[PDB]
Amino acid sequence: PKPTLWAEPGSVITQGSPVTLRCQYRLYREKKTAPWITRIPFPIPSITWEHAGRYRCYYSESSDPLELVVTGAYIKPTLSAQPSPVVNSGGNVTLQCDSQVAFDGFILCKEGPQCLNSQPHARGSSRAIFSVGPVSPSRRWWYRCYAYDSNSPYEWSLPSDLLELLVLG
Amino acid sequence: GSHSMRYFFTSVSRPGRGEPRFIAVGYVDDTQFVRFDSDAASQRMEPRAPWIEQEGPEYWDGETRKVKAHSQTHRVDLGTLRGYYNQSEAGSHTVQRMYGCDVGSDWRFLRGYHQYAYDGKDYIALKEDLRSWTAADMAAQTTKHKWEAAHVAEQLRAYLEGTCVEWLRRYLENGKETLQRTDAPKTHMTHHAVSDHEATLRCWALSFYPAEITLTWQRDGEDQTQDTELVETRPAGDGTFQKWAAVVVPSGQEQRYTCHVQHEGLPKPLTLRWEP
Amino acid sequence: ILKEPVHGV
Amino acid sequence: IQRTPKIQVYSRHPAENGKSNFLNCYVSGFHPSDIEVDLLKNGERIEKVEHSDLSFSKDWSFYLLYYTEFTPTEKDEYACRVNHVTLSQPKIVKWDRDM
Repeated sequence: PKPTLWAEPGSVITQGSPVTLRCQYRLYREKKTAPWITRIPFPIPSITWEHAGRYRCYYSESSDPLELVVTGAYIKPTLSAQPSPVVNSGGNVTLQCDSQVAFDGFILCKEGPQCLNSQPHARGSSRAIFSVGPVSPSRRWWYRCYAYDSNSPYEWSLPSDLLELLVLG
Repeated sequence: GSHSMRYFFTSVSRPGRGEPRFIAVGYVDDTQFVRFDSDAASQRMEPRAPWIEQEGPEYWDGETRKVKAHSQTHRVDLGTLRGYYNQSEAGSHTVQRMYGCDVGSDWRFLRGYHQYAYDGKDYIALKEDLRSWTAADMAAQTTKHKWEAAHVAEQLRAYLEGTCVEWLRRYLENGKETLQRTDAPKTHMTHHAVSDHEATLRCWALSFYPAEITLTWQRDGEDQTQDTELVETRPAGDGTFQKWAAVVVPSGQEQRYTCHVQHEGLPKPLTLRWEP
Repeated sequence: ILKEPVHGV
Repeated sequence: IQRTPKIQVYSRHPAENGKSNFLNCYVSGFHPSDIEVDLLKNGERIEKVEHSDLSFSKDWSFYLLYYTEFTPTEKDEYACRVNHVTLSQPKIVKWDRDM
């Protein structure tokens, strides 16, 4: 009787912040063991990178994967709008996420979160380009981006500052 | 087999808190033999192998003078480069330099090299022929002008094919017991439960020298290239190196897996079976 | 041994 | 362009609870070279930790070995604390007896 596995508040949590994996036991982590589980009497008081990973749950066939992501490990990237963050209604714009740290993984998240994943724009650039729109003055178009290493895809950087598109009515 | 000598230099600027930190280090193959730290109290080129320790005060006096000269030129280089890319006075910057010689199995010169970096990106490299430069930049070409004008390439090829390889050979004989002899890896396998259905098999290689090694997992003879995680070869602290390789495996199937080990110190390639 | 002399960039 | 350190915490010799050994923290692949590395014993900084001399690999990124002699126990927890300009805050890597 296949159980369920979610996380409270969610599955994308900033380092040092709390999270509880709830299942409806023997929780485990894919690839590498997670010793924090074998010290529960499933709450984590303050999430570190140690907790990041793919988790399943059984007691039945094992549940759907929960990808527990830890953010804030690295310094943040810079997100910019190209050529401009001001755009005419119905228009598209290119969003540019630059990390000063060498990373090959980039995540663009829209707030007010739905996130898009991407590789770098060139061989060894540490910069991703995204296309968004068409945009509209009736809705808000607010974004942040993360950078990560594809070898440890569950540990993300601090997010960039918020980028707001200004959409001209 | 083939041997090499290489020298590595790193200077890093320190806005406000005085002169740049200069560190130099010399290697024969995978063994460190000299060092210089501009922040140490000795202010001297220091030995880091018993076999170089036998060199007399002439060696230590002379080497110290040359590494001090290396220190000074790199100190100025920092200022020069901060100009070339018109960067501000804030922020620390880094210049790096690597050069040395490779000898074949015969102990005769094979290849020489001399590279330079600024803030961790390639800056200028001496080509293979030892007579021309790859100035793969814009400001690096300003450095290429000065250096083919001053005949740096001419006197580098003289160093590299000459005193580099001659002193390497002296080092190879003096450190015979350390540099010409190998440590074969001590190997073993460990097992780690992941779930009721899956488990990790890890293949260990320990106390080996030199660092070059290949560890692969095979299932039923077929290589598991995609599914093998390899850590970076790492130093033990005692002159030897370590490495391991792991694969996630379905429980009940461990017996199908073999670890395979290639290293100089082994007279033939090892095949470790989980279940012989 | 080190090379002698060395040049600035 | 900066690079965040890869971090490995291991022992020099196969670990055995009675037997004196060396705890190693190898940081590699980083840029720039300034780096703060401490070995911790039950969360407290160990005095007089040594390190190797700064060197670097083909791609110009640096590596250092930080080490001290130790005697592992079934209770004593060892860790490596690393801080670097590519990190938002110090990263702690626990010594795992089999990585």
